[PDB]
Amino acid sequence: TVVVGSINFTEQIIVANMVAEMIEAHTDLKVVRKLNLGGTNVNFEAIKRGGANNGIDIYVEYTGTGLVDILGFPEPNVYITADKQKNGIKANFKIRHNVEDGSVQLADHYQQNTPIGDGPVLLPDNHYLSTQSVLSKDPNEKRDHMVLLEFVTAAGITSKGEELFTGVVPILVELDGDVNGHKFSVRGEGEGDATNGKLTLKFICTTGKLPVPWPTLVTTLVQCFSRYPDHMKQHDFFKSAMPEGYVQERTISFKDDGTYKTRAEVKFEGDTLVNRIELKGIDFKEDGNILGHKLEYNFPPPPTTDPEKAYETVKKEYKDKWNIVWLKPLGFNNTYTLAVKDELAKQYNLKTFSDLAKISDKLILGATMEFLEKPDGYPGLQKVYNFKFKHTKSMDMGIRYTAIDNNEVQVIDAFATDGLLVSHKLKILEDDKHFFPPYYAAPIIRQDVLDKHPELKDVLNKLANQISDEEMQKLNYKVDGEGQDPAKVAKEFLKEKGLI
Repeated sequence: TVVVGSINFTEQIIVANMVAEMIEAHTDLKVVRKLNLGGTNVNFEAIKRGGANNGIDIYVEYTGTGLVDILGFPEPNVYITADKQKNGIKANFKIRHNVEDGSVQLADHYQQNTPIGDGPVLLPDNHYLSTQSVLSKDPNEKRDHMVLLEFVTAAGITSKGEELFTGVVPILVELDGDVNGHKFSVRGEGEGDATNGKLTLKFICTTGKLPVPWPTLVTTLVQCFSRYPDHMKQHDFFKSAMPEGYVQERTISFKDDGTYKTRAEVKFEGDTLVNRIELKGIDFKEDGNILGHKLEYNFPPPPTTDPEKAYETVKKEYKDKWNIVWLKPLGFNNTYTLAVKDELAKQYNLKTFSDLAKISDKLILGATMEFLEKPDGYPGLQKVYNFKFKHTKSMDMGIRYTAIDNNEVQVIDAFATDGLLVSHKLKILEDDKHFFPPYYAAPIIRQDVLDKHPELKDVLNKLANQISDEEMQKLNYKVDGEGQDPAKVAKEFLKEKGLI
C-alpha cells in the first residue's frame, strides 16, 4: 500500500491522479489518494512523516519550490511604506534562519524609522529593498567575529543628503547588547558605496564570545547604502535624512523563542556614517536555537535559476537530508511567463522573450500589481531583456484577461500552465535568458518505499516528458473551464497517450 499526495489545486489534483493511475495499472500495489489543505509545504511535511502515520509516500513537487524548502529561503524583499505620523517610514518582514537540524527559525521583523533632524525628508511611495548578505571569517582573526558583504537595491516603479553618498564612505558600527541579562558589545568598521549598493565590513565582539549567533545580528548591524535607481531617487528616505540622520527601531520576535528590541541612531560624524545601536533581548530559552547557538552561519544565496542545476541540486540534497528520491521530470514548467494572443505570436514569429523584447509598442497592461512591484518580477525582467513597452497598466483580478481579448493590451503576465491560456487562445513565450525560477514538475517518493517496491522507479519514470506546458494547460482548462472530474480527465489523458 502506497499513499499518494496532492494539494487543493487543480493542476496538482490532476497530476497526482495520474501518478496513482499509473501505479494501479502497472503494479500489484494498493493506492490511497490523500488531499492536503494548504500550499506546497504541507506535501513536503507529509512525505517526511510517511504513509505510516497519516502522511504521504509520493507527490509531484516543482524544482523551484524544492530549492527553497531544502536549501532554505533567500533574504526577503523588504516592503517600505510611508509613516506620516512619524515623518518616517516603516516596514515588516520575515527573516528565515537555517538551524543545524534542517528546521527554520522564523524572525518576524517590525521596523520604524524617524528622522533625527527637524527638516523635511522624502516620504516615499511603497517600494521594495532587495538584499544579499554573504557572511565569512577572517582566517587571521582570533576574536569572535564576522565578515559581511552586502549588495542592496530598491525597486517597485517603472536630494541633498544623497550627495554625501557620492563615493565610498567610511562606516563605523557600535552595538551594546543585553540578551537574557548576558551583556556584550560589538564593533565594526568598513566602507559603503551607495552607487553600486555595496557594503563591506568586519565586526568584532569586544567583550569575548558572542552570546547569540552572528546571523541574528545582521539586520541590526545602514540602509542608506542601498542603490536607488534614477527614476526612484524621490523615494530614498534614508539618505534624505542625512547628515543629521534617522532613528531605526525594531522588534524582532523569533518564533517559539524570545524577542530582540533595538533602537539605533544612523548619522554622519565627520565623514564617517555611524550606526550606534542598543539591543535588548528578553524571554530566550536557555537551550533554544538562539542561546543554543544552533543557527547555520550563512543565509542561503539567491538560488540557481538554471533548470538542469536546479533539478540536480534538489535531487542530491533531498536524498542526503530526507532520504527522498526525485524521479524524472513530467515535462512542464509551471512558472511566471508572458503571454500573447496566438494570432500575433504567428504574425511576428515570437517563441522567445528576447523576440518580444525587440518591440517598444504593445502594453503589458496585463501585469498584475504584484508582478510590476516585485523586484524579482517585471523590474528585474526589465534589467535582463531591456524591455521597453510603450506603457504598463496594473490589472488586478481577471480583468487583465478581458483586456487582451479587446486588443487594448497585447502582452500579459501569467503562469505557463494556466488554463485561461487555452480559453483565450494565448501563446506563452520561452524565458530564454532564464530570469525566472524553474518550476519543473517531477514525482517524488520516499526511499524506504522505493526499497520495498523497486518497480516504482521505472513505472513513474514512464511519465518522463509526457506532459508539456500546453498539454497541462488543456487539462487545467477541462477541470476549471468545463467542470469535468479531475480523476476522469487524468485517466483519459493516460489512455490517449497509451500509458494505460
